[PDB]
Amino acid sequence: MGILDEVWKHKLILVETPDAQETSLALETYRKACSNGRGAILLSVARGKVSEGIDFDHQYGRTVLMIGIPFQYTESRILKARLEFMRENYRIRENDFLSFDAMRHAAQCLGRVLRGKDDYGVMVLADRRFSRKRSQLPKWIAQGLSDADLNLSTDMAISNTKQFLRTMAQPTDPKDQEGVSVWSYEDLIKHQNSRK
Amino acid sequence: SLKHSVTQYLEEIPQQVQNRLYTSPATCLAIYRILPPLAKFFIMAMVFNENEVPLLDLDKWVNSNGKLQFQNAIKSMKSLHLLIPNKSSGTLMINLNPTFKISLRNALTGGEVQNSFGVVVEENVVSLDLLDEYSANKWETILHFMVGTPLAKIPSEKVLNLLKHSKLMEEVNSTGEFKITNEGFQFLLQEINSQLWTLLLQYLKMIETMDLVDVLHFIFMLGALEVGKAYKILSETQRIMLQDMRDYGLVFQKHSIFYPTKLALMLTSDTIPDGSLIVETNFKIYSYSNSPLQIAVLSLFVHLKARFVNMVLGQITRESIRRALTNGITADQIIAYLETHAHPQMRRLAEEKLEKKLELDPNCKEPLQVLPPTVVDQIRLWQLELDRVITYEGSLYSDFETSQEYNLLSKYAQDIGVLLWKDDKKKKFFISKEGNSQVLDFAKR
Amino acid sequence: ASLVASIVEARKKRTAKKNITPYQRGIIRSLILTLDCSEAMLEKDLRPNRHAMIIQYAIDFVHEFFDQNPISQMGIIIMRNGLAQLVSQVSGNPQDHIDALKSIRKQEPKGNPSLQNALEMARGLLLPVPAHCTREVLIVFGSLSTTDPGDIHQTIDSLVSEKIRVKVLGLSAQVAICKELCKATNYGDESFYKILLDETHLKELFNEAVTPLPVNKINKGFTLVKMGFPTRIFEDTPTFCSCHSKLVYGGYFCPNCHSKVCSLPTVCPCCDLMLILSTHLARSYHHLMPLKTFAEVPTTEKFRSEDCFSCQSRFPILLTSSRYRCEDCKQEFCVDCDVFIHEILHNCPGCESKPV
Amino acid sequence: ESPSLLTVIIEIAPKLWTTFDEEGNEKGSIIKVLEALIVFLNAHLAFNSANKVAVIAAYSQGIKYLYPESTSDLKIINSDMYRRFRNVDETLVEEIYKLFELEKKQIEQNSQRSTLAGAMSAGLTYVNRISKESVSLKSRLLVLTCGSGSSKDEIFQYIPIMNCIFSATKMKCPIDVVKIGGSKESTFLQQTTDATNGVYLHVESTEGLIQYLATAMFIDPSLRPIIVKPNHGSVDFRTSCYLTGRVVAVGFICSVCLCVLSIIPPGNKCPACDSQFDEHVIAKLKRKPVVPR
Amino acid sequence: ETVINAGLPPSEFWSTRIPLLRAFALSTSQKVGPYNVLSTIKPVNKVNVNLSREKILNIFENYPIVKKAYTDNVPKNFKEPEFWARFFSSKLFRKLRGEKIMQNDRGDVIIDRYLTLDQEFDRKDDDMLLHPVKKIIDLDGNIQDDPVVRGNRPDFTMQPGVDINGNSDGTVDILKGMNRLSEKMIMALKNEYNDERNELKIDDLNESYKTNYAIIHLKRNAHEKTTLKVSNQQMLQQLSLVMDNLINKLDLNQVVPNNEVSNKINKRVITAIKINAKQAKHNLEVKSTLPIDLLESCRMLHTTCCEFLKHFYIHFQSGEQKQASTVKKLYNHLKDCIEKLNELFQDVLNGDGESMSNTCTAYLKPVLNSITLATHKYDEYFNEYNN
Ligand SMILES: [Zn+2]
Ligand SMILES: [Zn+2]
Ligand SMILES: [Zn+2]
Ligand SMILES: [Zn+2]
Ligand SMILES: [Zn+2]
Repeated sequence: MGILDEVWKHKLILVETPDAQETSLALETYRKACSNGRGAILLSVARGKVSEGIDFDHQYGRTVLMIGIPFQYTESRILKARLEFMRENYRIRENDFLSFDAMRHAAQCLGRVLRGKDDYGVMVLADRRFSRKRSQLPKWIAQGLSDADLNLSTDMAISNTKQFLRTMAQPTDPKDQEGVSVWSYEDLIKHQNSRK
Repeated sequence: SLKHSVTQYLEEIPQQVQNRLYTSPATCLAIYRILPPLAKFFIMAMVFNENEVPLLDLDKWVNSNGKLQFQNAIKSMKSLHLLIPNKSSGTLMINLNPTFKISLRNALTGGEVQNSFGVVVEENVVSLDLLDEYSANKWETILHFMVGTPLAKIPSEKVLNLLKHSKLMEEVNSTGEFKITNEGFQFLLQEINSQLWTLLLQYLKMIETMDLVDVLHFIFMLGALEVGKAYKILSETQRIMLQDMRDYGLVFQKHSIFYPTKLALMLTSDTIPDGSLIVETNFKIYSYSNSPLQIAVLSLFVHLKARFVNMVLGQITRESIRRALTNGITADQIIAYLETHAHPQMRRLAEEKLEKKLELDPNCKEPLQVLPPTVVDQIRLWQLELDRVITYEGSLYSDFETSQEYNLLSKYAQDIGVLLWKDDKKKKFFISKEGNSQVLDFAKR
Repeated sequence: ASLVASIVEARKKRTAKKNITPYQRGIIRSLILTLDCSEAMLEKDLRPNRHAMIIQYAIDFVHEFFDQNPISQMGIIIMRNGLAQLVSQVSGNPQDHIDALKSIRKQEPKGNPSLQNALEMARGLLLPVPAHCTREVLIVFGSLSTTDPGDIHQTIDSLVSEKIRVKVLGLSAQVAICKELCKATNYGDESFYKILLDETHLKELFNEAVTPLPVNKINKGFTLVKMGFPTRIFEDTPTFCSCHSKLVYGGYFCPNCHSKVCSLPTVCPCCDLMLILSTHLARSYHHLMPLKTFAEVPTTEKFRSEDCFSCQSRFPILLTSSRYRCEDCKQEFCVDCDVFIHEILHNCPGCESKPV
Repeated sequence: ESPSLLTVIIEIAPKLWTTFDEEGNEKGSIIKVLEALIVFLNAHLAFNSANKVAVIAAYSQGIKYLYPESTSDLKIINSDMYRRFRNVDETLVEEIYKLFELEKKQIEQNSQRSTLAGAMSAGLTYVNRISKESVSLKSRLLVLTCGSGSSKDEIFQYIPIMNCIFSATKMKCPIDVVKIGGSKESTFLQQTTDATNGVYLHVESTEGLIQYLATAMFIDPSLRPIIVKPNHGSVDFRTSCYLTGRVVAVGFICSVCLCVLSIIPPGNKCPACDSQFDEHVIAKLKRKPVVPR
Repeated sequence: ETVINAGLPPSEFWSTRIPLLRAFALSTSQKVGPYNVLSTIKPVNKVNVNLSREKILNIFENYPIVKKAYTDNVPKNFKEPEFWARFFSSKLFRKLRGEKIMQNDRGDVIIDRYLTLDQEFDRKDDDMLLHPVKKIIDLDGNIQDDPVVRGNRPDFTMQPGVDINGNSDGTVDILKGMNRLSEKMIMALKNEYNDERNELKIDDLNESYKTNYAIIHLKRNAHEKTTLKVSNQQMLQQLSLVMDNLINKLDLNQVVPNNEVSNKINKRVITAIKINAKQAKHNLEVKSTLPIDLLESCRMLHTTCCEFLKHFYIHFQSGEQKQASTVKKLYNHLKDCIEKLNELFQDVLNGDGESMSNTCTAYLKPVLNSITLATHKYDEYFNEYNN
């Protein structure tokens, strides 16, 4: 279709590959591209090698695009046997487990973008099925999900992302985090006094 | 035109009368201000020194770039005879009028003034409560009479006589009513300062035989006085004149002490908006004004339908437009009133419209039209409708024995500009009634 | 409460202005103004477009920069088609830079930006600069990506070795290289990378850069600069100028070689000696002896006078005292004068009025 | 054309004026200037009816605004004068009487530094208020200073006065200077007039002062570009050294503090900001011109 | 004028114009960064494309194979337009563009010969990029952490796609091709022209950066400019006299002069006005009275004379005696310049009969004074040094 050609203009495209060595080289190139400032976009698999330990803190991860719920292959004998065993033994519904299995992987990738409280990024989940999965997400992610973002469009979502990126760029007021999100030794002692 | 109009009236006065007019320092102080800044600078420079400076020295002061302003300042200054040019010893010497010099010196140095500015009784009155309403109501009553709207109280015969005797507000007994003229609309279109000068200027000219200098000695002295204070009662002519001025809302009298009003100070020198209005394509007017004066003038050419406290809304109709045009109001004046009383939204949109027009085609700078062109075209087209038929009064000449005679008589009428139409083949032509007598007399000779 | 709301906001605004100390500043400056003209600058976020507004603000910045820094020099660079384009040599003539920017206003921007190319050109242009000058680089970046032929990291290290300082003004979001460039080049300081939040905010950022930047304690270089004060002379006949070789009515005469010049301040074309007037140095004096900020007087105490000392404006009666006093001289002032005395003037009238 | 504000600064101090009379033969010459000033101010009010007048007096112990009088009466002029002229003249003289009375009471106080700089700075603020308040008004500064009294040190007057020059140039406010005393030229005051399209005048004799003011100090801001100023003095835009007190054409200024230095300071260190110069770098300046061997 | 006729050395002329030389060199000495070149090309029956010299060079840099087939066939077999017409129609262009090659496509016979060579090039390129990776992002060790992992094979959705015959569909190859292309671009940037610990640490938890700016306090004290005392009792007498004079009466009418000093004041004021007015009238180059031909010659002499003065002062103030010979040569040139200036005046004097001689001298008076002053300074310093 030629969609990649447009992407090539703005960022370099790095693709995960089954070979471990080649994928490692892609990460090095992806990190190198992000460092200098050339820009790079990495396409990976939610259940792949990148998502099981590789971190994208700060500049490496600024926007995460979860393309669909990472559902397993339903028509698999191994999964079907496991699903039946849980339902009979632990009384867990097959649909409930399937949703939990997919969310646990979608959330996994979302948490590989923030390291400290000075990091920022946008987590977009592109599927109509995520709208009802807010309760299944991690608490620290759910709390940050506004009620108005449950169902968004491409045009509307882009504008919100642009506003968020611009706002976070502004210098943070130190007083806004002196003793509410970051504690010094004196602040810690005060908390130990009020609590006791 | 304010300074020129007042200056022009004084220029036409004979030099003999002008010298007597400068005796009072108060009059000169006002006359000094009206002059151009360059003229004032030179006059004040030479007033304190009893010497004569050649014109060449004065020229040296002016820079080459400002050379043009020097011609206007000297011409205007010399026209009033304030500066007396004396030529002697082969040089065009320059000197100041002795009466003007002494009078100017006295005011600035605190010399004897002979109570030119009046006296103070230390018995003040409330200005806004009494002075403002009295002159405003008196000035509003005449304005309501001027605009033609019915009013319970009508002005006295004095100003009424002045109004009719001027081009202002032509009147006819057979009609039994008074209506504004072309100059009247301009007068109503002038600022308060000029609206006062026009009546005052007419008063100066209309009066016959009371001395002309005494009337100017009071008007200029009137500006010197300050609103909200008493002045004990002065020339004999200034007594009846003071009462006459009382009818124009310039000076307020309790019944022994007279008080100048806000209009008195306006004479000496100058000093969302009320009157701003919105006009739409559908010929509707929405005036964001709360004042009887604005509504009355709008009603002249607007079929106003309703009004609110903050704004007045109406509709422009053929009947209303025809009524106004019948009174002598020109379309150019109407648009000028609309343009100068345009709402900021129209101005802002016009600027945006100009920006869009310039942005698309910046090569040509299109004119800035605050209101839609269709209104301009329709109003102008309606004006053409009234001017659709043209008729002249006169006589038709025919039955010419020889072609030379026809050309001779026809050519003569053309020379004196009394020929309206001619036809060579028919040997016929028509001349205006004004030139009928001249053509007939020429024919006999 | 509405009136109090404005008052408390003024106090919060005054909070930052409280901390003022005479930091050492480099009056002599050499600025390399870099503007980004790429495909990313064709967006309509700034009306009419980013390129038009940036150029317009650039002209204003040039006027302001030379007004308050008469003894400084500036250069203009532009990024176009992935290449760095030079549009004005480093010079002390404000008119030359303004004329160049006006011509640039016509050409449409296109291509991609190249920071490494722009920085490399700036490094070369700043090589022939005296050690006593402060080398500064103002970069206007609008693109979120950079295409460069070489390694940007090496250039950044070279910039640090050359004691160059870089200020970057973004348009859309933060760029990793810009933060690193503004951090490593400014001794780790993170306040030199600024992103505008709206159209109005951009004006303040450009105006802020006018003031000389403070110098680092470790980067301390002290030296004596040789300069001259020419005497203006009026001639009855035009004479050739030593700078442009054109007929002019008159010019300032250099005291070192008597060669005449057209306009000041400029380096003498003959003896290469910087020629200035006493006024030129006087302007930068306020940066050396900044006027201490006035502290608002609490309403609890009793005020001295009902009218301002310097403007004789009656203090409104109205909750919060509308008076500000100067600690040095203890003279109350109205709100209007304090802004005027700290932005237009730079001397407290009360302190001067006090005899000793 | 448009109204203009005239802000006259009067540097009347007991010490300054007293020395002027002894050297001259005009006893009480301050009255002559004061009475002449009254006429000059009246002339300004007579130019137009929309122009205001401001008077600021610089006395020994500080500055005072003679007009307009603070919100916080003797007969010196006949009450038959024009109200506006009288309203300003009477108030001005009334403030003058109070000012002298206060100064006479505090005569014993020891004053060493002139307050001319402070008065100008206050005047600039007042001009901004009047212009800012009313809106499309011009402004002008006129300093009537008696330079006969020898000043202590103008060095500290450079920074304030020079700062006022730039502010005046920013808001297009010409500054006029009139000097009455022995010294023909005031280097710092002259720069104020030249740098802001102003006029500098010096008159040795107080008699006939109105003629100078009316003809030379009456150029309103409206017609400045079309009128050639009568200023005759020529300035050099030079500054005095920091440790020798002599005009320098070519010299050295410390980069850190921009302190002019005619010669290399002793000890190879700045004598003002205590900045140590590199021995190698300074040696370059000390190097003599190259001559063939 | 300064090098051909005057004879100034070329090296000296360029000494003061180093920035000019550098500015021009950098214009043509900079190159754009790497980018995906083949993706930009769009074929847009009849299909037309618009190539450019810049595009041609960029293609070679990113794809050495294209250059290899270009250098060996351009002059030999067919012209460049035919070569690129075949290249785009060939399957090689599709393969290099990271697009799945279609067996149905005919391609070009000549270009197809290099398809096998590209496979060798890719293998060579793979080694050019292969290198040890940091353990932090070493995905190889993650799968080799437990080399005896035995488990159910992943479903076909977690494995590369295959066709009915079981072989790869080839779409994975383009992913590697695109992946290799990105790696090459980054590596090309890093041309000839501890860390892990720092990355893992949380910067936000560290102490906030503290500014280390310097502070200067400047003392204000200097001597006054260098080229009857009244006591308090005397002062107190004046205040009493003025107070008595003010309180008693103040006459504004005395301000008027006696008419004997007014004329003197006016004459003095006018005298300054005449001087000021004369300057004002003559306060794009101003109009000149000299003929056009003479004007250019005067400017040429002024310009060349100024250039010598600039060079003379540079060497005179250089501070190193090694340039003594150059100063002597320049001093002789300056002496010749004075003679040339005198010769021009004599030539103008006789040719124009003194009419333009006065005007000519005035135009070059300031430079003549500067030139003679420079020689006088050189002579005065030279004489003192000699003895
Ligand atoms: Zn020139
Ligand atoms: Zn020189
Ligand atoms: Zn104030
Ligand atoms: Zn203070
Ligand atoms: Zn220093």
